[PDB]
Formats: sequence, C-alpha cells, structure tokens
Amino acid sequence: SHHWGYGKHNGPEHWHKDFPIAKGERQSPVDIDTHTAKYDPSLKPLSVSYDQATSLRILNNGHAFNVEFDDSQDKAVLKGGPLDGTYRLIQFHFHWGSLDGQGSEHTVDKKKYAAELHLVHWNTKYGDFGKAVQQPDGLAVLGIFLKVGSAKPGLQKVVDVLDSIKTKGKSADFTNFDPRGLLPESLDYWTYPGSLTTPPLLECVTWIVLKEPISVSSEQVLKFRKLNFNGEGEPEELMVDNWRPAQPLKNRQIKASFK
Ligand SMILES: Nc1ncnc2c1ncn2[C@@H]1O[C@H](COS(N)(=O)=O)[C@@H](O)[C@H]1O
Ligand code: NA
Ligand SMILES: [Zn+2]
Repeated sequence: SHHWGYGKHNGPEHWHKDFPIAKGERQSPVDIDTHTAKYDPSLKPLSVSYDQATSLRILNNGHAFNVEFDDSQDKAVLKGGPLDGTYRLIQFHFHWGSLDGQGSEHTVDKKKYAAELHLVHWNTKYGDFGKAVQQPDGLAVLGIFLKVGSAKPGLQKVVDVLDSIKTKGKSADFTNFDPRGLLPESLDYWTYPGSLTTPPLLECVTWIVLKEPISVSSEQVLKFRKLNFNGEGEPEELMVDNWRPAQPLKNRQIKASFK
C-alpha cells in the first residue's frame, strides 16, 4: 500500500518513485499564462446541470475531504465546452494553504489563490469511474479558485460539518447539499489536457478552470485548516498545504473560452 502525502518526507517531490507518471507529458496542475492562452471561438458554451444532484456523505481521507455524490444515474452532469458527451459528477474536494497566499494548485500568471475546489466528473461512455480513469478523455475536473473576502453562503454547510470529520477515516452523512452554491457568476474558463493532481497521477483529465474565483471568508478557510491529516488519537498534523505545485506544460496549449 502507498504512503503519500504533502510533507517533506512523502510530498510531491517523492511521488515519482511509486508513481513514475509524475514526470509524464501531461501532468497537472500548471501555471496558466493568461498572455499565452488563446481564445478559441470554437469552444461550445459550458453546461453545468446540477439540479438533480444527490450528495451522500463527507469523508476525511487523510489528504483532503471528499463530498461524495450518487453517480448511479445522470443526476448532476457537465457537458459542452471542450467536452464531447456527458460527464457525471462523482465528488468534490478542495486544496488549500496554511496562509491565504498559497493553497491553489493551478496558478494564474504565477498567482496562487488561497484554495482551489475540484468538482470531479467521469465520461459516461466508459460506464464507471474506474474504467474512465484508464482513458485519456475519461474525466473532466471543474476547478474553481477561492480567495478570501466575503463569506460564501453555499459553503457554510460544508464548513459546519468539518468538526465531525476531524481525522483521517472519519465520515458523516452529507445529504441534500447543492453544489450550485459553490459556483461563481461567470462560467468563463481555461481548458487543457492533464492529469489527476494526486497519486496515482493518471493522465485522464480534461481540466476546465474557471476564470472567476469565488470569495470565502477568513473564518471559513480557517475551519478548513483545523482538519487533521492524522487519524484519531494520533499526534496532530494540521491538514494544510495539500496542494501540488505547477508542473511542466510540455507540448500543451491552454485555451480560453473568452476574449
Ligand atoms: N486510485 C485512484 N484511482 C483513480 N482515481 C483516483 C484514485 N485515488 C484518487 N483518485 C481521484 O483523483 C482525485 C484527485 O485528483 S484531482 N486533485 O482531482 O486532480 C481524487 O479526488 C479522486 O477523485
Ligand atoms: Na465569485
Ligand atoms: Zn483535487
């Protein structure tokens, strides 16, 4: 079994030993250079259809927390944009920092945001998530930056349950959560082909990164930082700085949906 994390001894600089694709040709995240990204007038508009989303549970996995969805049918889907076909929402999670000046995985002109939300979806043409991750177009991850300012009302239900999943392996019922409350106003985005940003680092992702951050309050992000990477009864290691830094762009083009 693998023992990866974000520390000096098990962090991103170590991952390539168990997961050699860490040094691959389409790794994520990347820096988005806004003056190199090209507007692609042929991208179709992005369609986020989350009205029938059914959340189930929230889990501390020792790396982040995952809000899990019922993906047994096309409840909540992502379509359009760069995507061919239908991608089903399976879960969301975040990456965040120890301080407000870092925490995002993607960067924008080298700017780091306080956190980044990932809504993970799988291409329904492959039948299940495990099959989808073996395909170069198997996943679509919708990434949304967080900055500290005003509170995000749609985030508070998440914040308030974190006390009940402090440590690795803890979970709580998390039904009736509406992920529409986590979106910014604009769906303007950048897109490029990449990977999972955690082990196993599979090169199966179409990334769609929204240009507009959401604002969350300092109190909200402070509560993220009270989580623990460790298990119950173990010495406290605060769950902070669970982000991978930018990786080499290599042959890839980042496209913009907007001028
Ligand atoms: N063994 C595995 N096989 C396939 N997928 C796996 C996985 N472990 C985690 N994920 C997935 O990879 C995501 C992390 O990558 S990210 N930050 O969204 O780019 C996790 O949230 C899981 O959905
Ligand atoms: Na916003
Ligand atoms: Zn992620």
